[PDB]
Amino acid sequence: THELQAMKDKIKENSEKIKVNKTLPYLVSNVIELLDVDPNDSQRKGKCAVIKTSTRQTYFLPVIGLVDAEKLKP
Amino acid sequence: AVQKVVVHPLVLLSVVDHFNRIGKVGNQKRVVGVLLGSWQKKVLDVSNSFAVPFDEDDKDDSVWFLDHDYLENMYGMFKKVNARERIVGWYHTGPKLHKNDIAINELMKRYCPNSVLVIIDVKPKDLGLPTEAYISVEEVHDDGTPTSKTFEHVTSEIGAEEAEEVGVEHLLRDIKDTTVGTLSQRITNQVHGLKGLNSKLLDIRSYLEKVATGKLPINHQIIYQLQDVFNLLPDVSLQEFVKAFYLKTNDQMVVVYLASLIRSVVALHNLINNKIANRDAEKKEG
Amino acid sequence: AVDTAEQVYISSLALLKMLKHGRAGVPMEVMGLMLGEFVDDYTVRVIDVFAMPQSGTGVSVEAVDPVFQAKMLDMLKQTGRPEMVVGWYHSHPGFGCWLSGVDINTQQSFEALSERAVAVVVDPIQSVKGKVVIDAFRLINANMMVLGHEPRQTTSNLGHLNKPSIQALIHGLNRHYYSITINYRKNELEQKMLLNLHKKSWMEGLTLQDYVVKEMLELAKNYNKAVEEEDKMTPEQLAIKNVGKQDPKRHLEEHVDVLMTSNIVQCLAAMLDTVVFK
Amino acid sequence: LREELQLLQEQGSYVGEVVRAMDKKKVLVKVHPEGKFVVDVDKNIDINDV
Amino acid sequence: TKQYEKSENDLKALQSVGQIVGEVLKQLTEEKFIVKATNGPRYVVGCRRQLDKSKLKPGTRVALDMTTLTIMRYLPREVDPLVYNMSHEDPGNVSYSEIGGLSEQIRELREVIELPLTNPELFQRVGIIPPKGCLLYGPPGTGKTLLARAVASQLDCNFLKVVSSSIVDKYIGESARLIREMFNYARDHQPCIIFMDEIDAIGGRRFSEGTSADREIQR
Amino acid sequence: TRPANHRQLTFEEIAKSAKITVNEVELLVMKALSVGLVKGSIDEVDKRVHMTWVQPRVLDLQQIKGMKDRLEFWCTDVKSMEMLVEHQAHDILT
Amino acid sequence: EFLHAQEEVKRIQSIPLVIGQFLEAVDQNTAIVGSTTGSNYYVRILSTIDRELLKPNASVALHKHSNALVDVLPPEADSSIMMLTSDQKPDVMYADIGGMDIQKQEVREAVELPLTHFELYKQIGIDPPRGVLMYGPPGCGKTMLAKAVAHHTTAAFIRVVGSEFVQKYLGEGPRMVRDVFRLAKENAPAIIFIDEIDAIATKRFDAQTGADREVQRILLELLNQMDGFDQNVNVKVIMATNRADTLDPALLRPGRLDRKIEFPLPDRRQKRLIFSTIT
Ligand SMILES: Nc1ncnc2c1ncn2[C@@H]1O[C@H](COP(=O)(O)OP(=O)(O)OP(=O)(O)O)[C@@H](O)[C@H]1O
Ligand SMILES: Nc1ncnc2c1ncn2[C@@H]1O[C@H](COP(=O)(O)OP(=O)(O)OP(=O)(O)O)[C@@H](O)[C@H]1O
Ligand SMILES: [Zn+2]
Repeated sequence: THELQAMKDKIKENSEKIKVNKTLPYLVSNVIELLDVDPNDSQRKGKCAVIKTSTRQTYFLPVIGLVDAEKLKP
Repeated sequence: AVQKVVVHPLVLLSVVDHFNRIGKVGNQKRVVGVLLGSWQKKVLDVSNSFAVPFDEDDKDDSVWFLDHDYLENMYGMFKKVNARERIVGWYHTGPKLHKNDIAINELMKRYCPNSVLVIIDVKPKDLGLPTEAYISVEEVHDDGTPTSKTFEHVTSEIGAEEAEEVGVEHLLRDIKDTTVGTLSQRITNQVHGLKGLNSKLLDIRSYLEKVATGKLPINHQIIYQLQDVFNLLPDVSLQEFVKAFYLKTNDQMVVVYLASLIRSVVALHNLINNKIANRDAEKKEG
Repeated sequence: AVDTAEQVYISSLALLKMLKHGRAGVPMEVMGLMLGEFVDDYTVRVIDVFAMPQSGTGVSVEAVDPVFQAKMLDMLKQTGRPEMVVGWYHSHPGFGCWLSGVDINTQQSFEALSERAVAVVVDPIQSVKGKVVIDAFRLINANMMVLGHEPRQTTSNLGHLNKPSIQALIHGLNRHYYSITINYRKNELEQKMLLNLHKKSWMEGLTLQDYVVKEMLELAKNYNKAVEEEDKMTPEQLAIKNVGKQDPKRHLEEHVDVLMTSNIVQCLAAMLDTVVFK
Repeated sequence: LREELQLLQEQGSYVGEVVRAMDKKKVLVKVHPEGKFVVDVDKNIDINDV
Repeated sequence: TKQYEKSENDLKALQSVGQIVGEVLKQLTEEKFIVKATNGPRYVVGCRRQLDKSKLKPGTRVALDMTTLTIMRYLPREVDPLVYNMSHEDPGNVSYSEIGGLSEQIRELREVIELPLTNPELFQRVGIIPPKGCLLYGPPGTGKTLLARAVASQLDCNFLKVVSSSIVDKYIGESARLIREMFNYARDHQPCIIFMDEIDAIGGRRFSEGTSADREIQR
Repeated sequence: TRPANHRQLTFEEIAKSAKITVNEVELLVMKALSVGLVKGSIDEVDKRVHMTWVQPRVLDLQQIKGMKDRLEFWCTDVKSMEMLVEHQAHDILT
Repeated sequence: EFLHAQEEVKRIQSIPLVIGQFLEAVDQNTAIVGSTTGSNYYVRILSTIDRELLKPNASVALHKHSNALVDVLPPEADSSIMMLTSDQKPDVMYADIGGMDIQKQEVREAVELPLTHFELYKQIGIDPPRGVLMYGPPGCGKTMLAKAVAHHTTAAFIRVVGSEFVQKYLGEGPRMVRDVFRLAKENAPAIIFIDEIDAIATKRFDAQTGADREVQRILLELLNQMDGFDQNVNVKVIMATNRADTLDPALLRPGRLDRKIEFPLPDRRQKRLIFSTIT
């Protein structure tokens, strides 16, 4: 029952590894939320949202990570 | 599950360079390490790995130990640099397998659902594409034995990758590539009879040995079954080609015709143009 | 004081993680560490190379974790050979693999740790099979500008490495740096099987496996006939006549020698009837 | 061609447009999508053809 | 408890760089494909072994690798503004027929707009085609917008609202493909309805030839 | 049992071994086509039943001795003339 | 070793590559090629084929870093968008004018004979023009006789709006209209239809309209490309516009467009005909 405090230390220690990834939120990216599954060709399932960049280039990245899809519309 | 494996020369060397590690200090057994597999599909691939200190006693033939402090934290190392790379099993240089090898795989099944072992060879000798691969399953047996755990052979094939042929394929430098279309196919033919009919004689002598001794293997039945699939044509005396006789030369029909037609005009290109350019320079100079 | 040109002995096992760990960081640049032994001033050996975590935010001197090496050296003790660290390396796939602005900042830090700390770069792109590519360099001290600035004795191992001179910006870094010679101490035991494992796997898998009949020759005859008239109009084009057209022009190749080998493919493949059978 | 390609390997090689010529031997270069450039000598062909 | 470490392992997947989208054109051979990124450069590159036959396509948007520029997986599209056009709502039915006038005009777009979805067979059997457009002007009274607006969401939850502010765009306005994009996602809704309001601004007349702003209006 | 081929078989031979009448040979050999022991189509002009592939079953001590006779015979015949391919054609390769 | 050196040059550069536009052949062993981004690149040509596939203007593949000249298109992969789509049928039957035979005789000589005929031209010596200019709407006319020609004869129809090639960069523009007109001379018979080019005919020097003036020089570029069809093979250029007042004088000048087809005002004649077709 006390194992909750044991894992609470490693998630805060790994949240510090997120801190160096949170400095800094270097650029703006227009978000578009998408849900699709790709049959292969074993099975790979996941939610992936197409992302933009204001540089006029467009990229493709999995759903964030950190803040989930609960927020927001694209 | 695991059908075939892809072994890179880079990860196979990781077993070979460790043969210099513990080869100088000795003493017994062989080189053994844990295998890092890359699984994108049913076909298995291996990129890197890590060699672990390992020993197997003789007396005491059933004694084996991996170092699992080496296995745990070093996994978090390769995992941090490469997220896709994970342990699919273990390996060793053999050359053959003692009965104790049953316990090495069952212990590490906590790491991977099925751990594939790769028997490698540090000194290339015979008979062909080297090393080996096994998969751990349970077929029990027909005779009624208690559940039998026996490693089934997995076909191993070498494969390449981008950027890895830089230093690897450079150091040889002595190979002639290839040449496809002339020598490449014919050297195989001389070997296809050699390597084809030598295993023919090695097995047919062991199959005769069956009646004598070493029975079981009965086998059964796989031996004669696919041998009879080889029997679609025997081919025995004489060749039973009465239907394939006129068809024999009929396949050589156009191959000889074109070879007769091409060499005629290729000559007209070679002979004429050579005579033209030759006398233009030769006689107009003097 | 006395400085002699260094010779780098690389092991075939150390060559693996140079291109392999570099391939994992492609396209982005990685940061590694070289592992070896210092024999003397004029020669040096790298007996091992290991992978270090790639930086997705860009390479920095703090990308190397000191507890990563301290846990690694302890695992090297239980491993066959626990050899001391020597120097560092980094991949540069996106360009011609030259020392960047971060590479010089991590130089004075690593050359303070270890004496030499040879700077080694590698790129996948320049070739695939038959070129060494890679790169190497060693910092010559800028404080030495008061003293003689032209090492080393035993020159042309540098001088020949100074060929091709590899464009401008690369040798533009020859200010404050000098490259180092890379030769291969013989692994040929492993290198002999490196050729055997490669070619046997490439020879029909058993040499047996691999060993559109008239139609492939009906498709070939279009290359063996319909190509002839476009080839044999050129000698009538060589006839001017005569002579107002610019000469010489040689149309003899390459179709003639291709159709030659085209029969060499078809004749010995048809010999499979006489070879395989009986 | 391999050695010459290494000279053309890094950025390739471009094509400029000279708007004016100077006696100092520096020639102004202009690329259509890019901005105007200029460079020191640079002397290959006879200058009268420039 | 362990779900946090699962999100930590998801951050390891976040370390992967995003690839670059592109539009294919055609194919020279099976080993040579011509792709064109949204930025406008074209690349003839090779392809990897994990793709399928559905990648080829007649010029369908694909994503290109960051090194070999090979196509991994094709994303259909992406649109930021679409959701703001999804939220338009109007009542009636009754509230449309409650406007009090004109009586026959309520009887107009009723069977013109709403009817094709519920009973498409009535038009195709007799052979009469429904109108593909309409124009409502004013203001002799009110009801220019409301007459078409209430029947707009009365067809179904389907509607797409267009404001004249999105056509002008900016200097060298790229909304030419956004007018195509907005109508592309208008076809995502079936059966589609298209609005245009206050066209006396973006409807610029070529009678007296003015600045090129009148030309891009025609474009 | 036989090395064959000797692949196509005459109905009278089936009418001897299997001792079946001529009108019933159809149902006989064609049912084996569905069972999977032989895929060979039947030639109904001369009423001769042609065979394809084969179904192996078990083995006997005389089958191994019968094997070494007609199996290694393929090994000794091919390798003998394979040396002729190696002998004469090694000069044009070098 | 020299045969091994043949594998060397064929190994370079392997993959990847980038498309580029060839400009002209300046001298041996090297030539200049415009990049897809628009910047012209001067590149050493590959030592294999220096001549036949070079061509004055073509799209040639280049390496990423080195931009090396290796191989051009067949030609061609053509370009984006699409063609045809007018073959769905039915549209309009030509039998309406079949009673006159005075009108069809001039049409019969101006349609199917200019499509494919050879020995009849050089004999009489008259060079048939490619020019077709359609003005006069209202009424509509036009596309009726377009899909009606599809009933008459079968050919590839290039259908693009005058604004279809307007993009964010000015480097892709000259290539698209070049790829449109280069398939017209490549494939026969070919018909290209552009609707209302009077838009880009607007003349404005301003830099923000510089691209807008860049596409009118593109219109003058493809204008330079339409004399490349001369002579005689091959193209059919049909032009339609609602207002020709904004068009330039040199666009309607003969020698390029030699035939102005004025669609008459509906007046009284088109009244009864147009009530019958709708009913
Ligand atoms: N017959 C009606 N019944 C109820 N409400 C009405 C009626 N006519 C107008 N309204 C109210 O007036 C507002 C504007 O309606 P509407 O769009 O018809 O006029 P408008 O188009 O804004 O005026 P204009 O035509 O001058 O632009 C709406 O919000 C609506 O609630
Ligand atoms: N018999 C006919 N007579 C005249 N016009 C017709 C006839 N049949 C169909 N049409 C019209 O022709 C139109 C197609 O013409 P097109 O696509 O060339 O545009 P357009 O009419 O030239 O446009 P605009 O009139 O604005 O220039 C259709 O919308 C159709 O309504
Ligand atoms: Zn760096």
